[PDB]
Amino acid sequence: TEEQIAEFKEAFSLFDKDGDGTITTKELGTVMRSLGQNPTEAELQDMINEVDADGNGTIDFPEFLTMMARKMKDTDSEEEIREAFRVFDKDGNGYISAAELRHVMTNLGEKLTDEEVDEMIREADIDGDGQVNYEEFVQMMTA
Amino acid sequence: TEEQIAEFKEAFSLFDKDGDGTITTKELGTVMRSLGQNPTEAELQDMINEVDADGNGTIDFPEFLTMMARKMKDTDSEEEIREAFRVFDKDGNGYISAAELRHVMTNLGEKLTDEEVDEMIREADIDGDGQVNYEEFVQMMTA
Amino acid sequence: TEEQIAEFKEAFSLFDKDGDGTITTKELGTVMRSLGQNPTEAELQDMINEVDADGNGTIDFPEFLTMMARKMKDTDSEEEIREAFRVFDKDGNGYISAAELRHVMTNLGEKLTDEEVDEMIREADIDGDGQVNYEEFVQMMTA
Amino acid sequence: DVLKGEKALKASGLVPEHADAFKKIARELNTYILFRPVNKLATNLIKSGVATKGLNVHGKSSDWGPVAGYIPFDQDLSKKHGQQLAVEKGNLENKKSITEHEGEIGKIPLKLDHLRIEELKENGIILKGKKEIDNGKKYYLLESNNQVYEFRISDENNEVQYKTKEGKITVLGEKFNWRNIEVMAKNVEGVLKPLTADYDLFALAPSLTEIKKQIPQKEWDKVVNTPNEKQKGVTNLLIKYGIERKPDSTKGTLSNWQKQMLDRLNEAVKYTGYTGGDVVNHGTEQDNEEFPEKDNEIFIINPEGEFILTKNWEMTGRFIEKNITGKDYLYYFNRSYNKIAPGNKAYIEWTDPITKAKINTIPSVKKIAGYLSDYYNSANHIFSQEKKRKISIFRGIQAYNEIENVLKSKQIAPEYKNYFQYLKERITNQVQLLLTHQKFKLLYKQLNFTENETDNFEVFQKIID
Amino acid sequence: RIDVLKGEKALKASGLVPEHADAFKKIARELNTYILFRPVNKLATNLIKSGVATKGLNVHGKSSDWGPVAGYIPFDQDLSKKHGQQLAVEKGNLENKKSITEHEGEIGKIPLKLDHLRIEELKENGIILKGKKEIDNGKKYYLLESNNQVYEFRISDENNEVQYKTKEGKITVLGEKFNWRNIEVMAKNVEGVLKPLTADYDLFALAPSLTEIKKQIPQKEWDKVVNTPNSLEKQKGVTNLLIKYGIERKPDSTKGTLSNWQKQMLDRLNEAVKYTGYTGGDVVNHGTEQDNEEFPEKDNEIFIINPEGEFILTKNWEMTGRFIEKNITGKDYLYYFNRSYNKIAPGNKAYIEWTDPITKAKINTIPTSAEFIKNLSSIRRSSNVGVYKDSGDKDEFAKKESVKKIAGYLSDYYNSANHIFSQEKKRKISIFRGIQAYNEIENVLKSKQIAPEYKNYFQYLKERITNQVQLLLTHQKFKLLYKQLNFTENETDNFEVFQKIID
Amino acid sequence: RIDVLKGEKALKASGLVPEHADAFKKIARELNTYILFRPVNKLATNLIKSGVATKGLNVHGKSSDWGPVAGYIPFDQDLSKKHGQQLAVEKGNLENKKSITEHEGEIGKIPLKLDHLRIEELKENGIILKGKKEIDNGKKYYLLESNNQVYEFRISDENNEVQYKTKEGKITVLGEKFNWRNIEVMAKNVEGVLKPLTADYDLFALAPSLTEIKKQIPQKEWDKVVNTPNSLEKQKGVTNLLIKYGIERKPDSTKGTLSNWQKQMLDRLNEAVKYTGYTGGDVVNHGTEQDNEEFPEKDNEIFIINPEGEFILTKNWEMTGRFIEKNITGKDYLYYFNRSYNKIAPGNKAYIEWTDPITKAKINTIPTSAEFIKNLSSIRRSSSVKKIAGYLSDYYNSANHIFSQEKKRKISIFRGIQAYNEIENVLKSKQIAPEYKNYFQYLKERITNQVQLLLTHQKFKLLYKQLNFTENETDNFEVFQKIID
Ligand SMILES: Nc1ncnc2c1ncn2[C@@H]1O[C@H](COP(=O)(O)OP(=O)(O)OP(=O)(O)O)C[C@H]1O
Ligand SMILES: Nc1ncnc2c1ncn2[C@@H]1O[C@H](COP(=O)(O)OP(=O)(O)OP(=O)(O)O)C[C@H]1O
Ligand SMILES: Nc1ncnc2c1ncn2[C@@H]1O[C@H](COP(=O)(O)OP(=O)(O)OP(=O)(O)O)C[C@H]1O
Ligand SMILES: [Ca+2]
Ligand SMILES: [Ca+2]
Ligand SMILES: [Ca+2]
Ligand SMILES: [Ca+2]
Ligand SMILES: [Ca+2]
Ligand SMILES: [Ca+2]
Ligand SMILES: [Yb+3]
Ligand SMILES: [Yb+3]
Ligand SMILES: [Yb+3]
Repeated sequence: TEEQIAEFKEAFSLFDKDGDGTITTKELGTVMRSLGQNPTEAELQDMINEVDADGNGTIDFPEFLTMMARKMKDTDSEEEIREAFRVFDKDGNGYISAAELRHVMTNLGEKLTDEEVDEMIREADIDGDGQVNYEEFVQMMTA
Repeated sequence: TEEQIAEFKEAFSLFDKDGDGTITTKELGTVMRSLGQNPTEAELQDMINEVDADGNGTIDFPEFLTMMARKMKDTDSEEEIREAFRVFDKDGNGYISAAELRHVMTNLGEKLTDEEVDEMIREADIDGDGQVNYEEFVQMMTA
Repeated sequence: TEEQIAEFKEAFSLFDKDGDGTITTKELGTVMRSLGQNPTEAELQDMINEVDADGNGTIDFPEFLTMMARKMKDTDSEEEIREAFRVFDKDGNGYISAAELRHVMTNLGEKLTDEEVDEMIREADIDGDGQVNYEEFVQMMTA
Repeated sequence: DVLKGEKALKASGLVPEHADAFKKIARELNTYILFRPVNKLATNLIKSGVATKGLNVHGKSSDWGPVAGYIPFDQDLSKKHGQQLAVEKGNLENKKSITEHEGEIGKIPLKLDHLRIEELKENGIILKGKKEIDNGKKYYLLESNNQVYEFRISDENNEVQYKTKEGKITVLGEKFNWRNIEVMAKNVEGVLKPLTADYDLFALAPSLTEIKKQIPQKEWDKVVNTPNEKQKGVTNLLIKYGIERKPDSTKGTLSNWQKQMLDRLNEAVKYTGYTGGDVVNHGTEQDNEEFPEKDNEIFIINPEGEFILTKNWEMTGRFIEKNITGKDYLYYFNRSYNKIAPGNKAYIEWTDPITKAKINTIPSVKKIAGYLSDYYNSANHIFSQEKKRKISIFRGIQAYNEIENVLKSKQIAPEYKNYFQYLKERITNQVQLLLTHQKFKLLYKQLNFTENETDNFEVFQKIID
Repeated sequence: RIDVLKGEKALKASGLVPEHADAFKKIARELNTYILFRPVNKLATNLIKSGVATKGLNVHGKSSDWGPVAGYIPFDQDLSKKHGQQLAVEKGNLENKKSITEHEGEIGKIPLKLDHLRIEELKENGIILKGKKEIDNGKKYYLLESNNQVYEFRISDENNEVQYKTKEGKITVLGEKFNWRNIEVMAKNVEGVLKPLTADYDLFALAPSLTEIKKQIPQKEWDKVVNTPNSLEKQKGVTNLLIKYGIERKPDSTKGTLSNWQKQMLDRLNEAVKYTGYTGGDVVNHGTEQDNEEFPEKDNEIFIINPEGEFILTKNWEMTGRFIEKNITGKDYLYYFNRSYNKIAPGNKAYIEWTDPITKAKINTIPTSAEFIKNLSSIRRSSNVGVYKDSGDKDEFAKKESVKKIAGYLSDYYNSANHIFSQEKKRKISIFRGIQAYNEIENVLKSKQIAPEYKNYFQYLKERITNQVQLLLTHQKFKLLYKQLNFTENETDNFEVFQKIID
Repeated sequence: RIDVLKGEKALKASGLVPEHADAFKKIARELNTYILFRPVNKLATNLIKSGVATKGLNVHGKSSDWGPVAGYIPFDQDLSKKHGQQLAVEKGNLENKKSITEHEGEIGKIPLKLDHLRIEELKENGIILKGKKEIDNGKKYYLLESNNQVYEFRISDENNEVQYKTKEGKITVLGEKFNWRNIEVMAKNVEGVLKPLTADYDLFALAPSLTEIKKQIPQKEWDKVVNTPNSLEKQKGVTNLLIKYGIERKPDSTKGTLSNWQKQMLDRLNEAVKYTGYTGGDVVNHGTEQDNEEFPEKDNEIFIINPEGEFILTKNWEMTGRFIEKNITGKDYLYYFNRSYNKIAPGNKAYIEWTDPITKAKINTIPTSAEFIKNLSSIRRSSSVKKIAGYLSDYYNSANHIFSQEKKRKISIFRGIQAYNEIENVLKSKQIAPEYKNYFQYLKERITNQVQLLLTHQKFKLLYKQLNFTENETDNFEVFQKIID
């Protein structure tokens, strides 16, 4: 969609003491990081070295907007994930509970102990409220 | 954009002794004064020196377009001008009178002498018809 | 067009076991002609060194489009010819017979003998049915 | 032949108290206040304090049935009942308001209170009566002279529902048993309040005297205090704090001055007891260049606190020229007029002077080059007023046959020719007024053009004498 | 016998002015050409006869066939013959609006005036009835009644301007209601004065005799073509001329898209009615309907004037086609039907069918290396696109048995080099050449049905193939003579088998 | 408890052929999975039973539910149920037009042949009635009556071919007006001959039990996942297995968008009917409605066949929503609702609402980073502190898996107020597009509810005054800890 790019654009307007929008590879991460993406610090090298080897190290927009056109082709499971989250949350309260996690695991053939699922839920819980919400479930699933 | 460009592909041909639409800086100020503009000799090279890092003397259409590009910016405020003219013309005859301009003036807090008014009209007046029409009135702000 | 341009790029991948879609000038004619054309060994060498001069002499899609976007501008006559065929085919069976040819010929002023007429038919006849079908009529009129 | 007093009001839809409160503003600010029609069935709702829809809700209000006065979610219950495509376009707009403005705008079930039913009984809109009993609940069928929809209203909570009479199918291929009439509502402190029709300003006519006030006294003197190029001052000065408009965020395209005028109008209604908040949310129709609305009646409040109602477009135009555009007041009309509006493709005609009197001109082997198309030469400010109309007439006749008598050159089609031929006719009068001011086929023979202008320039200059 | 109207009867249904029709019999007879007209707004005939200007392509507004404005092009298209149709009326008004703006000065709108006579013609035609006297704000009008149920009408006594308004309680398709307002009509700028427009004579088609287009060819190039050796050059040379001066047509600035002889036939027709008195200008403003590929028009009744000067009028599309097939496309006359026929017109998305002899025989016709590789292109639109090689998921394979050999064996069927042989030789070599591309496909249907029904396309080629193969064979003395051939060996071991089987 | 139909009574409302539904029961039981069908043209059921072929996606023409063509897909879309709707009919004809062209040879059109038997069925169905004879051009024709006043139908006696024409006066929706012409029906090619088409059973949904999904997962990928030291990498790899073998859908060339287990389902279903004697090929030709994202259909009566082989038929969209919730969605069964729901469908611009649990909690949870931006982009349709987009990116920091709930809460409550501050100041560029004022003003509430929730979980305007205005320092986080204690 055109919004997709409209979003990535919002990233620049945020942190860009350049004006025209030509942030380098020193803040490239400061973009995708606060914009749902966790690519390896390594892939940031070869990529910003192939499509960006003009000898200036200035990432205008296409060098970004275009380079971006890749990840959202396989891991764009953003939809499926949101779909799966609804599967766990049986009661439909917006959060995935230890209990719910149990049922899904149980029914899939993996029997767990009320101690484990709580280990699993706690490990997935980021804000420490004992339950996993979509955001956290994304974090857990994306990262 | 069309109307936003067709305004050049309709005049960049009546004045050009070259069967390829490629003129020179010679008539550069000739076409412009035919398109509504009225730049001074001074204002010709001073502008074709920056954007035109070539300076070959022979300018075609592609260069002509890119030229008047950002030229019609604030100078394209003709709209408000036209609506301004309709404010003067009280009887909507298509021309502004002395009693009119005077009236408009004597209403904006600037009491003009029954003498100064007739002076103004004649200033922008070109036909001497004791009136000013849009075609003329516009000249007042085009300069 | 979405189809016209989707055929050349389509037949391109019919004999190019190299992946990089780099057909050879030898298999070129077998392509540029395996489709609606029958150019001479000349163009195969006349334009193979013009738009194609990267050393080896391989050909890719963008280059093929360049070539096809050339002598495929006047070949639009396909329409007219088709309509023409319909003219000769009086009985409208889809084939031009040795007796309808005499009509179109004589009526156009060119009076011919059974010997002559029957010869033209056979000339254009390719499968030996004894008449000329559209396909036949097309080649004989273009190739 | 307009309407005035309480009569013009009874047709304006505007709420009297508010209407009344507007006089004060009309006089004080000494400017004309013109409104478009305001849904009549929504006039009482506004009085009861119901909220009015801003530009975030394009939905069509309704003027029939229970939903009367509100913005139905189901547009086929709006003023556009029927009109298959009308209904749809509206619906899509509701959906957009509901989605693109989540939290801001929404839809709630329709609850006609006790008073409202009474009102609609007077307007003969609906008639409450026969009790009903279905899923163990008490409902009263709301009667309406409609043949497509059958309504009813809950007694437990006063909610209104609606279906479709016996096998009676609706416009958009639909049919359905007792549903629920949803209405466009805005978010007010967490709670959703149903919306009604706002007061749309057709235009605002401010006295130039007021437009001056708008101007900063210091900045005006900068060019007004005898700098004498002075006209250009008062104009480019009048343009800003008078003409120039600019797109807003909630009000469409509006002018600074207008925003103020706006607030006054809203504030004015408050003093009346209107809780709903604002009742004038956007710019004037005159700035609605996207989807122009040609309304037959325009409620007008003159600076004298009077009420005037137009009966037809042609009539509104006269009033606007007779009292506004031609009475020292600042006015301008929707730039889309006399053109095909880009949005709804509306061609709304309006008398435009620059055309009314459109009998003038403007944009080896030497004929294409030279002074043969510069009639308008700024260097004419020095040439005596007499030589003006003298050299003028020439400049005109100069173009009489610039490269014009190329008519029968060969086959030159219908406009070009009929135009150069028309253009000719124009120059004719344009030059006529000159001669006629103080003096063509009166004696065009004395005008023989074969030699260069620099030649006859002398001959002609004496011909008129 | 084809149940078509003749003489007077067909003329009356034609809509053309009787005099104009007769005046055309001349051109038909003289230039030995069939003239075909599309219906003409019957309420316009008398306006045309009276010399009312006709509309050209710069005015697409539809004409009215009812009410006081019958025969004219009403600005408010709801008064057009498209009345009621919410969408049509819309496309109508918007079209009328562009005409007033885009071609400003050339096309405008004026108030409708019904003179004393017209009002009479309308009463007889039973269109409107001159009602009673009404006085409104000083002016005096007479009501004009019509069985319409959405509009009320009236005419001024002072200037004869007709007005209309919505009836009480009624609404307009555009959802409007309004009081008395002049009815505006589309006018053209004739000598500075705006004159109302009416319906033109839109030609459905023109079939000139072949001998007639002959005169279109300069007696020189016809020479430089006839006086030559190779008959394959003589016949091919003649054909190409035919196309040049008869078949080819190009888009004009105003006439739309007509040919040259057509532009002449026009000039002719217009001039012919000029003789009769028509003071309105041209009556035929643009090319034939066969060149209206974007917005084709399927008219039930087509008026026809044959070269014998007779009047005909088909009753339905099917009948037109038959008439054209028996008296024109089957009797030495230049003719070509609209190219959008049998296709989906780009503009109006119309799908107008028409008998194409070619197709009728595409059954028993072997495809072309092109009429193949191209079908394998669109059949690729109903599937994604990436790598033709390795069409599946398994990377253990990346080819198909007899892949491209099919196309090759196809063009090998259509080899011009066959002229050096005899019929019998061609037949045999072709029949075999047919079974060649057949087998290569037969095999491709024996590996994996990869794509859903690309197999539907190949079960099709084989369908045609067989027909052709059988065709050529039925000229001497398939599956039966196919099991006698083996294609597991090689080309240099099979051919040496078929050569005998035939005999 | 919800007022819904069941058994025989629900079947008769499904439009499905009895034997076919009876066959579907076995399948639903056999694979403990709810099978939900959308409505089926009732006037097509016999056609189907009869053995008439059904239509795939290559034929978007709507089926007729009236007149002599009732049940078939008329070429002239005005004779279809979409009668009257000038646009639906236009789009219908356009689709029918493309079907004939774009699929030349595979899809065609043919004259309607109403044989002796269909007449009776139509009579009993109260659709048409054979009337007074009438000869024409030496041919026999019996007028077929109908409650339609726009058209009039007739049928031959030699080929039982039906023909129609406009009734004098009346004008076709498209504005046409003609006389006696044949009624053409969409058809497909079968071994060379063109055979008429009727409606196809359209699945509204396929909700299999998680236990049924497992079987989809290869007994290896699952074992690899299950057996993993890390707890998170496991959980994730577990969901992916669910997505990949359960949720994930793909676009097929002729069956629309559907998953692989759904494809199997279709085959099973069609195999089921073919066994009961049906001979028109497949009766189920494409994925479920929950994937018809472009042109969603909100039907009031969904026919359901639960794993027990029972028949149920919801009465209204809300009831359908309840049933899915209390019997499918919150009961160990894989299910996903159309992605276009709660939004404006791209194609038909439909707005079909559905209860999404994730939104219920949107109110209390605070937005992530991408949710902040994806709301500055989509919000920049009706129209410099990136610290907020960062702070939120800190609140949801996947590095907190070492800390404890006691801890997490602490730092989350902080990281949160950090944003509730960097957002409170933004509300201080005097103003800025007031349409942004509410976003934050709403986001603030979204952060309030979140923190004030993490507090009642342990110990908001109060604890805020414990401000750490401090320009740049972690000392802020220090005085913070001190407040709770
Ligand atoms: N100043 C303006 N700038 C831009 N668009 C404007 C302006 N004034 C009006 N419009 C356009 O005209 C539309 C008509 O206004 P709207 O508020 O929808 O109608 P309304 O007058 O309340 O009518 P209903 O009573 O709801 O039928 C809204 C907007 O698209
Ligand atoms: N030869 C042609 N080339 C291109 N377009 C053509 C040609 N003939 C017809 N058309 C197209 O068909 C359109 C139909 O003609 P038009 O003048 O609008 O109708 P008409 O025959 O006057 O019908 P009304 O009586 O006005 O309904 C006009 C033009 O867009
Ligand atoms: N799984 C799917 N993937 C893509 N599109 C789908 C899917 N399911 C349905 N659709 C869309 O919905 C459309 C409605 O199906 P269609 O076959 O036309 O209707 P139907 O259910 O047979 O109704 P009628 O009986 O013809 O009224 C067809 C297709 O564009
Ligand atoms: Ca939960
Ligand atoms: Ca949590
Ligand atoms: Ca004046
Ligand atoms: Ca003047
Ligand atoms: Ca023949
Ligand atoms: Ca042959
Ligand atoms: Yb409004
Ligand atoms: Yb025409
Ligand atoms: Yb279907």
